[PDB]
Amino acid sequence: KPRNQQQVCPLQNVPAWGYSLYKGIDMSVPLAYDPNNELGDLKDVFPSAVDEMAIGYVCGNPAVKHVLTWKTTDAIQKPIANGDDWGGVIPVGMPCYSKSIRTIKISETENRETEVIDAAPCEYVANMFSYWRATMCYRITVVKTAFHTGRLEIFFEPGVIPVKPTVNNIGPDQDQLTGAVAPSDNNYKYILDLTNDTEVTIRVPFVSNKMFLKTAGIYGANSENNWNFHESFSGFLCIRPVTKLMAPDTVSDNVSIVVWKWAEDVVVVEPKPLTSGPTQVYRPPPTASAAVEVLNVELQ
Amino acid sequence: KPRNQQQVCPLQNVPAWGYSLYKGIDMSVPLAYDPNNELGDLKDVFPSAV
Amino acid sequence: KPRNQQQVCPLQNVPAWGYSLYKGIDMSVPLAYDPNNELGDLKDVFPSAVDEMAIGYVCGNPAVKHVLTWKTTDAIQKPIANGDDWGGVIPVGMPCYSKSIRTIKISETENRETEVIDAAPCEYVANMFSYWRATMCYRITVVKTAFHTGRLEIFFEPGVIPVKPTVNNIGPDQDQLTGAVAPSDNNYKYILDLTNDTEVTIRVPFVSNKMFLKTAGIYGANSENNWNFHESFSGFLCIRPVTKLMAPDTVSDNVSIVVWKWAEDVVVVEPKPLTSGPTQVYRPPPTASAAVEVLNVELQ
Amino acid sequence: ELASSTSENSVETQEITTFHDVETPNRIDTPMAQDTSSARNMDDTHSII
Amino acid sequence: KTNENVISFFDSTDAETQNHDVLMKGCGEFIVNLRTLLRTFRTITDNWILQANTKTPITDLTNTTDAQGRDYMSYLSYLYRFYRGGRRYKFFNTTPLKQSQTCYIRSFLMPRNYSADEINVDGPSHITYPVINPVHEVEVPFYSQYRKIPIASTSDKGYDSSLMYFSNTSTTQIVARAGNDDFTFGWMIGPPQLQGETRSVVP
Amino acid sequence: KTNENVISFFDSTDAETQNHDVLMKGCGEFIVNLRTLLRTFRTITDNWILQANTKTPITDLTNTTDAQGRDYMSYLSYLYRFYRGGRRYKFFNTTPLKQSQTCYIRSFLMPRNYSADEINVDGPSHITYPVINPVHEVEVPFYSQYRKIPIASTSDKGYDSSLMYFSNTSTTQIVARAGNDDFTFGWMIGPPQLQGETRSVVP
Repeated sequence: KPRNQQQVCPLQNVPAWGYSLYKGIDMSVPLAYDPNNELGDLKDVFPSAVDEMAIGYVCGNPAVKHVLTWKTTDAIQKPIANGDDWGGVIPVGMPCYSKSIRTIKISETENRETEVIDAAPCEYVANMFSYWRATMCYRITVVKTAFHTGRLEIFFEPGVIPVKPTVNNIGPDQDQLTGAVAPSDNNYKYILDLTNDTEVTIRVPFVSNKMFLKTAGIYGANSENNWNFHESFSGFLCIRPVTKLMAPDTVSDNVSIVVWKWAEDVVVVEPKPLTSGPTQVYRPPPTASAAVEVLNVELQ
Repeated sequence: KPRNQQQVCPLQNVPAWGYSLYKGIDMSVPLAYDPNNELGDLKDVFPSAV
Repeated sequence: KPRNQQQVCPLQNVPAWGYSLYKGIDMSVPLAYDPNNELGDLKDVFPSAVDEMAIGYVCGNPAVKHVLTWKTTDAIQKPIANGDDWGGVIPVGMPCYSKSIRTIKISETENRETEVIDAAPCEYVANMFSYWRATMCYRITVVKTAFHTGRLEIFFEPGVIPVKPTVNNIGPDQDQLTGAVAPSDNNYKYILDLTNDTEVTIRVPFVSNKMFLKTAGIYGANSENNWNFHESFSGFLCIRPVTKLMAPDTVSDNVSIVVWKWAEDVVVVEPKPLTSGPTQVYRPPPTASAAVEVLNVELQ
Repeated sequence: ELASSTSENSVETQEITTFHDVETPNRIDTPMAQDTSSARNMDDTHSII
Repeated sequence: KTNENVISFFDSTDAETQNHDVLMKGCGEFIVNLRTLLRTFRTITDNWILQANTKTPITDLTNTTDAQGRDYMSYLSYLYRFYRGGRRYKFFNTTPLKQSQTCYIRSFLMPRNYSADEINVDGPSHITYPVINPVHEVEVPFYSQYRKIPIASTSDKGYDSSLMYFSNTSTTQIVARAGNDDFTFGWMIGPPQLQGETRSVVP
Repeated sequence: KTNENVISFFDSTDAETQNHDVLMKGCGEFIVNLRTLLRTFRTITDNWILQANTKTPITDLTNTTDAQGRDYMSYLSYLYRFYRGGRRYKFFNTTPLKQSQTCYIRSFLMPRNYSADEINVDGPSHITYPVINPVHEVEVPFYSQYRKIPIASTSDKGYDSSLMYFSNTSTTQIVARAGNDDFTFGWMIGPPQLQGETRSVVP
């Protein structure tokens, strides 16, 4: 009966406004019966008694990064060198540092190089964001017998990491990390004696004269591109024998050193990878000759 | 996180609805700084007391 | 289950309604994670303990405008003349008044003139608005020794400023400001004696038979266009020696007079420059021959 | 945010004995950031001599 | 033999306090639960070509993007074994419309891993017109015979719900997905290997 | 020698009172903080030409307009040394649309001073259709490794966030920007020289 008394409201046709957010109200039409369709609690759905998606716990999942070999031959004040990948010099960053290059044949005039990174649970998550910040924890184990005697040293050194860039990779400069050129007298350290202890968990708080650190890691790191690598760790842990490894001929002249990795008090920043390419999981081809799928950043 | 619970509202594209009226709310965009820009009383502006 | 009971609401497609305002609700989609993403306080972010963007403080930043030379030769009742730029006759306006013309060569048939204004912090801000209003403060300093003796006079005169327009600039008409033709007996003044005082801060409240004053200043001011210049100051301060400067041969026959500028109780009006051209910062070219960029007012 | 500078005058004599040394002039004219803030991270040990 | 200890370098300080302080100056938000990423929409394909009058179950696209690991739903799925809850999809039309046509979008239910030819076109349905609404947002309730469902097991077909797509004209749109406010993964496992840059070279 | 005094001409009267009285008869508003100008949007370019399918980081445009001093963000930046907080942009389409096309706008994140070729097209994203929404408003959160960032220092790249632009068709729009409700400058310095009219002459 009466006429309008309401004012003219301003508009804008912006469907899916801020659909990239985690909170808010979604406009998707539920193909159901009840407008308030909703499932109950996760109780009885999963066996886990702890939220299985909380960043803190995911990153808390331990994982082995190195399995070095300490020979009675190795000299003291020299980070265990050895292949595997790194070790004596652990990047101590949250992102991943180790990587292998899979080179396949395409013709007698070219090859296809694809980076394969063996990231741990924490390194796997740090790849979804741009910057990070947390306290890195590492549990160093020395698999051996009560007959082996030694004293391994583990010291931390903040700043750049002495490396020797490659045309397609980046490795440590062991030559620049000897007890002579790299005295660990003033560096925070710990000396694990094999006869008394067999393990030690070292927690390294966040320290990088920077609020956050990049998560680039070793991704696309080489001679020409190795800057993002440095700006993504803040330091490195060095494992140099203080006393040469002792071991009778009745046992083995070697001792495996297992090292686990995980983070605590973690805080990530931007919801987007810092890599130059979309997040992609490497899928081992049927044959060592089969080619892999490469994702681009082109849009139609 | 939750989905929409609001109904579909009817519309009509009628800009300047009843612009010939003296009372109501004008939709003109004020080319100013403060959204509530407004002058004071006519006191001191004019000599008339009425 | 039930049918609609809501009325038809009037509409208008007006995206970014009043985007030129400072207050309100922005419709920009935040490319983030949390819909309520927001940073904390400026504490620890900056060293300053005072809001570093409050107009009152920005304009309160002192700045030297003149550095006149007072010779024992100069005659009394004559505003120190001298180059520099102005001085004996300070426009006492908030906007800028001084300016230099950079003339470059383009060909033997034309030259390119570009106005360069050395605005102070307060004059720099007054350029963002159309009209202004405030109390101009000036601290006159007479660099000298305890051996120099004198008595400088500083009087204010409201109204137009005796000038001699140029084909491309505007200067003072010193001839029209001598103690004979310009008696400062009834003008508010102060007589600084060099033997007793060495400084004096003169505060000139806003007085211009106008609520606000233009901020045009000296911008594009010349023979044909000098009206906006007058309607943008309200007066001028004159510095004429009351007693000829005295100074033994054991010292210098000259004395530098430093003058600082800044405003207080400032109130600007319209959020747009009053100039005929977009606000542009002069950028000193590599060479005295290189050309500068000129911004127009044309739209596509 | 104003008075981004200082000026003349001062007192008679002075000390300001910063550790060793002294110096004696007529007090001093000097700025400081209006009430400066830490603005940075110093909570990871400090160490000493 | 045995023992074992723990040591923390430097002088402690609430690592939490510091963190929170940093996010208050360089972030503004605090991501804590990964499930929140199952709520945020992310593109899985910047172009999904389809023909006219072709009932296409998203599974044809899903099976591919679920293994790529581009979006969060796929990337995070590699850290768990089970999943549970509905899913949401948004189709942003990029197909040029002809006035001589009246393009409309239709999405129905269906059972998971079913061929369009072995199901009906009835039940709940949504429809939009790209000419006035380029975005076709829809959600797929969790209608399952089990409380949880492991990714790709046995020949368990038609155990839960799938999404079927349709259009009167040949289309091409950008698809983005995310789970509903009940979607979540379960039974955390070990992470697989990440991939890096590829450029090819001579020797 | 020394001393110094102060003097105020005329007969005082609350300069504030008078001012407020004037703004109540000739203004209506009272501008006090300059940061408020970092909230108001202002055009930096009345035309920004771009090609189709070309990821163009606003920095290519930003680097130019930041030195011009046309808008408030640029003009005011010359009075400070540091800046801190997110930024907002609005793109008003002026490109003629062809029904034979479906023009859409896409803007992503990226690190500051990064080449479109060294970053991915994932993470948060916004999209609009000029055919129904000519204005593409977006905000760039402050994701930085530092609490503050000085304008153009060293080779600090990818330390904070940048904005990446994209469009399926060649576009041309009017760009306007402003900081978010957290943007602000710091460490006031000395002002540079202003510029005047230029006309050229004969002698």
